[PDB]
Amino acid sequence: MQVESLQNLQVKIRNDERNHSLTKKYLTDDIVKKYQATKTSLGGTLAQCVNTNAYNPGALLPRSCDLNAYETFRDFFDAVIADYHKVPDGKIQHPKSNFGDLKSLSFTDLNTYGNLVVSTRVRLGRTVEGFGFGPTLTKETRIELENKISTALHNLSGEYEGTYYPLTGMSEEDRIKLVNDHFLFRNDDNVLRDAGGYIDWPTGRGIFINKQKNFLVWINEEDHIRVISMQKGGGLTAVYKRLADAIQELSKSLKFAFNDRLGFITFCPSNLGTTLRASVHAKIPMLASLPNFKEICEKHGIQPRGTHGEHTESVGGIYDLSNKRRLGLTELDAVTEMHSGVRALLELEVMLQEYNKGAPEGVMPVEPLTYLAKLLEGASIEKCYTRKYLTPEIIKKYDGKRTTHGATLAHMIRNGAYNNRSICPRTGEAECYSTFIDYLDPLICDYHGVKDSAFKHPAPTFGDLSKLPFGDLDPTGKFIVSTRVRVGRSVEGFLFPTIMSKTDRIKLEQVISGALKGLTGEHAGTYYPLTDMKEEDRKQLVEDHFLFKNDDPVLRDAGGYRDWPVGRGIFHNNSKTFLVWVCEEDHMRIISMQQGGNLAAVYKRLIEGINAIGKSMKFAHSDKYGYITCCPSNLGTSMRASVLLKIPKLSSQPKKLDEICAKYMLQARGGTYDISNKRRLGLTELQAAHEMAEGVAKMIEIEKGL
Repeated sequence: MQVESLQNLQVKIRNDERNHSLTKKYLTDDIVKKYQATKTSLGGTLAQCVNTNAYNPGALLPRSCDLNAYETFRDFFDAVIADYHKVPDGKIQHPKSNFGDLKSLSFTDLNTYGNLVVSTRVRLGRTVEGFGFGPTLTKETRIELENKISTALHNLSGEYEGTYYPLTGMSEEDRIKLVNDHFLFRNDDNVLRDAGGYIDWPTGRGIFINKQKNFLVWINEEDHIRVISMQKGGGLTAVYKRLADAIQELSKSLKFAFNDRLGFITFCPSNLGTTLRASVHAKIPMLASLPNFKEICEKHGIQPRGTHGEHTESVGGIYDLSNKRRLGLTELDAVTEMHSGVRALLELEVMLQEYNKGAPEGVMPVEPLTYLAKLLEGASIEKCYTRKYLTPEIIKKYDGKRTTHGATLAHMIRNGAYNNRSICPRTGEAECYSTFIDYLDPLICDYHGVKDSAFKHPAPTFGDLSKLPFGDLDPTGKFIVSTRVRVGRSVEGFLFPTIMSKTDRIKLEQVISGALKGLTGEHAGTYYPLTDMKEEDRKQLVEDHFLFKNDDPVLRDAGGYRDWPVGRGIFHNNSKTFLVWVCEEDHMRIISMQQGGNLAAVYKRLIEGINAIGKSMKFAHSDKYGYITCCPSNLGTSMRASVLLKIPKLSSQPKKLDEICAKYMLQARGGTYDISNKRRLGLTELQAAHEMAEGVAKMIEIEKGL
């Protein structure tokens, strides 16, 4: 196989910004310099191995010119292998082949769990010693290899009796039939093509099927031998044993390449070790819809792949689920991983269907409260409010309960259940605060340092906007880089961004954007919806650090990124001193900011903005808690006033700062610090802004008495 120089391929792979392969990652100048004249014992080059990555940027891995490539080009392949197979300290190793004691081995039938499994499949691959791969085979040695393997297959035991079908000399009639029954491979994969997999097509190639059509072998498709056991249903035990018995019989007729580092050698590094892919096609629509579906699978040792194109238009939710591991475990460990993981995932799908039967459509489905409570046990009972107030009395009382519009207690602890360092819940709608009050009320009291009071949360008290108790905290020049004040707001009559439906989002965005588009004067600006953004706008918003992304796992697992990015948007006035985030965590985050330290103008602009938005919609507000938000941490005023502060001076005193902070109830984060009021609930908006203003103005006069 003639390819370009290794050096040319490297340049091609690197200059290709669509390419994010491991080949790209590890094919360094040093690797090229080292291996550019090197041949394997079969004549292969590293260029032949990485060729396909030059022309197919979506491909993650190299291939190999022959089985000796892994040893000959070891600095390249060990790095690629350790990386892809997640090998702890690059200590690549693999145990002896062991399918287990087949006579006493038993797995439960996977359809026990909801009858969701359409079919079950286990696949192996082997390299036969003494032969190259696509780039180093000749026409004749590939045929000799084919002859060697079909001869082995023909001699197989009774259950395996069947017919060998060479590709060469096959009628176009059987070709069509055999691919229909999904028995035939074709020369239609361009990654395989550019890795030399179709040279001398179709010679040296064929398939073997047994009489029962539950045993399939492919010769020289990619590997020398690919062996597949398969049937309808979830009978993994029979599928697995039929595969294991065949390969152990074949291993007496064929010498397969194995070493104690990589296990069984294959053409693609992804199939090293056991080479074993044990899988089901299962119907798991609800599980698949979960925000962290991929993570849930990986946590159970399972790799999911969708089956789009394999069904009719209205049939969805069918996934291929397989063991994620190939290398560094036995075949028994691998099929066990698949079985245990798939069993669990299928049990979760049944629990999901059961727990969300009759829930509103488009509303985030959720795992049973008791399931999530177990996950929540990882969280600290000392720090994590979510877990602290989730007593057995609370579980007993609220399990099975929904708000009028479909929110559950399960919903609101989900973010902490999957992110055990998250300390607060995320509610589903304003009614949560009355419906789950026995949970939420003590949590709120704790977090905000308050108690149950007989009296109404005071009305919004913004103050007199023309006669404020603060002005410019830094007239001089620079201690304050910038000042910012924001509130969160919920709109009455809508579910929160956590669990709300896509249709709700659209309708909410219509209400809000309409109001934003009509803002006049200092507040006049442009609404940028995330679904229909013009390219130029996207980049400017990032450079401005205005854009929000679907990248926080806590908000993700709360449901906050469902149906992305429908209904989400950014508004800012022309000056970029007034900003609104639409439907990120709360329905709105309303923000006023500017360079310098004029808090009064920032706060004034904010309040006027809130009011002008409020003309077109009602804000969710509570007698108990003031303004209602998704997270209980931002109740009350839901207001955060902050400054970007230069205090290199007293930052070098790291504990009269914290004492200036505790004393004036401020929070600090980093001689440049983001300083803000800590309180949200139990005080007026005017006071919140004024607490930050005094705490900061005092830092500042301390900051020259150095």
